[PDB]
Amino acid sequence: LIGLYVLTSGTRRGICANRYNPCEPFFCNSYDAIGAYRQKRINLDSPLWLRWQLDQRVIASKEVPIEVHYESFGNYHE
Amino acid sequence: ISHTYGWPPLVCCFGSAQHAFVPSGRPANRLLDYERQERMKDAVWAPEKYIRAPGGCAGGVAIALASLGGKAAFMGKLGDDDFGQAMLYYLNVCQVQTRSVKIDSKRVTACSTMKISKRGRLKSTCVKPCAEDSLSKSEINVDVLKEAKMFYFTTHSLLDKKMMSTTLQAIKISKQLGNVIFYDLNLPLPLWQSLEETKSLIQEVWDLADVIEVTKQELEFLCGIEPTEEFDTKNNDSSKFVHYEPETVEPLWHENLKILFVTNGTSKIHYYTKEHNGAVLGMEDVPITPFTRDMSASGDGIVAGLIRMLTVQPDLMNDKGYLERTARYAIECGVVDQWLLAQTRGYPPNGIRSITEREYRTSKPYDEPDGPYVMKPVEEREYRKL
Amino acid sequence: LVRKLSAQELQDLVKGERKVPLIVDFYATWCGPCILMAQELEMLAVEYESNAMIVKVDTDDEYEFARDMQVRGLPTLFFISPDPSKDAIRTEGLIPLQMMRDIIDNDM
Amino acid sequence: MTMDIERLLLSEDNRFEFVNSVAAEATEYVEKNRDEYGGTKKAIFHVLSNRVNDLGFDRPEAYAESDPYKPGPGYLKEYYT
Amino acid sequence: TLQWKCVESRRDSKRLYYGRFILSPLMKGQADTIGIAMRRALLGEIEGTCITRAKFENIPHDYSNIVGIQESVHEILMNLNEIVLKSNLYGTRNALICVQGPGYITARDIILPPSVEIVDNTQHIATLTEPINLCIGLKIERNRGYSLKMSNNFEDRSYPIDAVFMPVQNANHSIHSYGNGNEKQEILFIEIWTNGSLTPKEALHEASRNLINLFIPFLHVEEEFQYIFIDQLELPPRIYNCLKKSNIHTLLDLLNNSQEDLIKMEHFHIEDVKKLLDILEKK
Amino acid sequence: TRTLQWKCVESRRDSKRLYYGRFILSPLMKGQADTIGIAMRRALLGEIEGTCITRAKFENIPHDYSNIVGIQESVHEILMNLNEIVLKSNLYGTRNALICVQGPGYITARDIILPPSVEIVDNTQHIATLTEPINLCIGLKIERNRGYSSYPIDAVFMPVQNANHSIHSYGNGNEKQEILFIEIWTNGSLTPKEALHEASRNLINLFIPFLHVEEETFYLTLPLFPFHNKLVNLRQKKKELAFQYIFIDQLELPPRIYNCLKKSNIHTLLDLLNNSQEDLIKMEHFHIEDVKKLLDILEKK
Repeated sequence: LIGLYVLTSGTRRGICANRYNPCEPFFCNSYDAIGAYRQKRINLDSPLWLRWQLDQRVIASKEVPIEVHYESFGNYHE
Repeated sequence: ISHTYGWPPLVCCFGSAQHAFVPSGRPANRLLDYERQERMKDAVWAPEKYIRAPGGCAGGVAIALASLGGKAAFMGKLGDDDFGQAMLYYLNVCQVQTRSVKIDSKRVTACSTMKISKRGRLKSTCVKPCAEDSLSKSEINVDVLKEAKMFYFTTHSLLDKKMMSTTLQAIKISKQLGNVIFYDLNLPLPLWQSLEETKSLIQEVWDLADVIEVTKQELEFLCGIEPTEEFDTKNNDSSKFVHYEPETVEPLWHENLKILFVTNGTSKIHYYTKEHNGAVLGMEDVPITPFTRDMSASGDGIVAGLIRMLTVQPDLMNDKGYLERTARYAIECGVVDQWLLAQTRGYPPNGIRSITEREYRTSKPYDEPDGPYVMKPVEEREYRKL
Repeated sequence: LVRKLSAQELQDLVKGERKVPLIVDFYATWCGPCILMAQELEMLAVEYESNAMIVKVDTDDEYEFARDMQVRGLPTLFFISPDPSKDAIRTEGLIPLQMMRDIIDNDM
Repeated sequence: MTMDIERLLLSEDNRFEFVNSVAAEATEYVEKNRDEYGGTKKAIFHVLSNRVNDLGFDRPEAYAESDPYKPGPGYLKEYYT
Repeated sequence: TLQWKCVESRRDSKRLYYGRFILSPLMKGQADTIGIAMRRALLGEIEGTCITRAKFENIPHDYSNIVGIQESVHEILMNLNEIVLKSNLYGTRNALICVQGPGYITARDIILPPSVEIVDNTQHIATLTEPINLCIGLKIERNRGYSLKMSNNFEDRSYPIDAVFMPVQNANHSIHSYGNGNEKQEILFIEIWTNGSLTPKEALHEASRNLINLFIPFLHVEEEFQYIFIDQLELPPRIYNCLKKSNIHTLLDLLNNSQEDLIKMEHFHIEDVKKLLDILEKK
Repeated sequence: TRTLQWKCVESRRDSKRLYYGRFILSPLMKGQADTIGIAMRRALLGEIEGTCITRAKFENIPHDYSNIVGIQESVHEILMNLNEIVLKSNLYGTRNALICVQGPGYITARDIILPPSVEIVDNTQHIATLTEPINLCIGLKIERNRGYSSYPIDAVFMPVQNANHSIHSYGNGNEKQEILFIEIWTNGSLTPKEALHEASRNLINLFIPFLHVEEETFYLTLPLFPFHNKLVNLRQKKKELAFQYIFIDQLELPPRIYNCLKKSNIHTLLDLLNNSQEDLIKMEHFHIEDVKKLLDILEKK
């Protein structure tokens, strides 16, 4: 149970992640991210972005976007 | 059909496919830790006199190159007898391309009919050459030469006058199809006398070569440098491994020569270009047995390493960094090939008898009842007083 | 037994006459395959006890005679017939025993 | 075989009658061919693999498999606990 | 005798090769050491070839999307990150994509430097709707897995691509032990997964050679007063008071300080050094 | 001269049976130091062989827990003293040695009569104390082995007592180079420098088997000869050679066809036969127009 807890305790957040108020790697698939971890390029709890090619099945707080960046050509980032 | 040509580029090795055949052997110095040798003398075999062979035949270089992940084709002729078919089988299993191998039903592999004179001093004057001396110009596989990006050959193919003309024809055709010409000297035993004969014999092929590899002993012989360093002395003094200045090898230079490689075994490899020159230190403390003592496996491994590097980056033939890397890669290939051959062949104890190195390093029990290391009866004891 | 000979001993042995084929094994001490060839030749010498004679010449000692015999490398065997009209056979490299038996019977 | 047993039990109304029927079929195998069972081929394993094959699926006979890398006779594979 | 063999091989796709290998017979404890070393060599010591930088020519206005291209700039970079290559190149070379207009841009459309080859020709790059010309310059490198940062050249609007150099996707080893009485014997299995830029058998060979090259260099050769204290010595007050200033009490500490060190401390003169040596010679 | 160098930076002799050495290797690429360090550590602690006394034979002793008149120590204490004696040898095999002494006095390791292949490391190592002019004859057996194991003596063959390594950054990230240090402690049967060289050689011999040809590559010292003997056997009882030993190189195929078959790893005649006609079309550049000309060559063969 301790091994799973340590494994899934994610990244440090907020004032525990940055000394100062701020006023990460992108991986194409999960195997590239795990391979970078094996080569000691990232740590077990270092945050990363994962390209997701399935449906949106991530358990998360039911919240609206923090920010929407809306380009005048029609693309928007939530 | 150049759209069907793959990577790495094909290399055509031209000449003879012999079995454990050595052209020559010269006294040599190798880098060695002599403190270790004294400590391990009772367990590590060493020759009384260190004599190194330049390498083997064109067939062995093809086999060594195929072992490095290269693409090698062997161009030659074998007889249709059982020995010729066994050698063809050995080349195919080693993944050497043998579509450039001509099988001769009329000639015999590894056998020549000589006419020995019984009048004055003994002479031989070959009459009917062996199968691997009878490749004709009509039998050259031009398709292989079209695909191949490098053409490799050695002096053994210049010894027979009929074989020499075929080698010259193959070289000239390969130059036309834009192949790099790699000339590996490997000077055969008769040529080591009468330097003037050697120069006349190799002069034409020498000027057509883009890359040349010689041993340090061969370079000294062609340059008229009499060996002045010591041999078989327990030190690694730098006079045994001297990097000759470029002007010392300038008389051998010609207009189209790109690189000259000078080998001192896996101990040291020197390189010379028009602009650059240098040397790379190696390692020659490999396991050696009486069956592998001439170090010909290293020479084939070294040349195969040079060929492999030069063919995959052919535009880097003058980059000094790539040349240093190429020389170090050749040293490693020679070391591994020598190391493997000791394991395969083993030690002396087709009736051929060999033992492993574990058996070679196993001592006798010293349990002789008369001997001083066992428990005698109470009669003959001589209890040593303390 | 395989006997070591000089160039003058071999000249006296070739110019003379014999009733069995003569095998001359050019060798050197520094050559690994020549040691393996020595093992094959002593097995052959036992098979053909008196039916043949096997001799060896050190090419380092006799480089003049090795060259005049057109030895181009090592190992090298000469199979010399006792019939003067028959021609000798030069083999190069480590050849299997059956080839030597074939040479001795079929053409020597 | 664990998944196969669960597969067979999905077609059974009562798991206790399934156990009895398998044992009854296994008893018949041993009487029919006594010497073939008790070693590498176990009768109960034969019954289960036969019943999976009767559904149209394919399984090796009695789930029997052997190590192909055994270094000759006398050698036992040793288990790392 | 110790021998190796391939017991399983498979090619699921052009970018998925699997191989299983056996090495036997090994003495106790040898298989673990070989398996550990080979696995580490397979995962980071084998050089792979990857696209490391992309540069969109024609001044595409530095936006997040390009007119005529269905995919955004970032998605093109992600697609380029996934293209499997093999090569023998030394240093770095440039490749180029130059596509006329509508259709599918794939790895087939990359113009490659001499030694570089493409493994899966059908790998997708971009969907082009309008008949626009797209011109992307690429940077191709060959690096080790455990390797490092290539020194930045950051201008001309070349987007970096964080490539993970791993031609070997995965590697594992297991050990079987056998015995007949007192005679033990272990067998080593090695499993290798590659992305098609290399066969599993070829990866096994390169890992062994790279390991051997790491250990050859070790075989290289080269061309050819405690119980005597300052107080018991009849020293002048100035000398003694200065010696305690540096926490020196025993004569071992006095002899553990160089003549240069003795001068550096405050209020010690050259004549003072001589007097100490004169007394030292007297005992 | 060499770019990558190694050197002993410290070599110390703590006692006759405790040697210390520290070595440096630099500059290394990132990750290479970790690979070398763990492999070297495992080889040093687990792959280096030693030699020591494996058993002792006593002349007039009931059991190993008795006492002898004239010896201060007991029989069991003697065996422990024999177990701690450090020997060196490069050769294998069960050797025998002898202790044949007359008291009174101090029996040490220098009183052992050793066979010519074996040497003592520490003369002063204590075996027994004799307080009476008695006769003591003890036979010994000696072996060179790995790991650990008349009266048997529990031999621990390993000569490396401990090892350590550290990895340090060489400097600015030109190529993030690293520096490796290796520390070795031995029992004097070999120096730390010799242990470092033996571990390197042992490691190479563990990795080089993968560079031999795969098992069952050649038909079964000189791998060419068995296939030749097969041909001699085939010549008698005229039988001809099987298609698995015939390679496509010996068929007169056009070069475009040959390159396609080799690209698909079809090497022998039997490999080509097992391929159907649909599979060959699946290969690029090999089409239906090429089947008939290839079939005709095989038809003619």
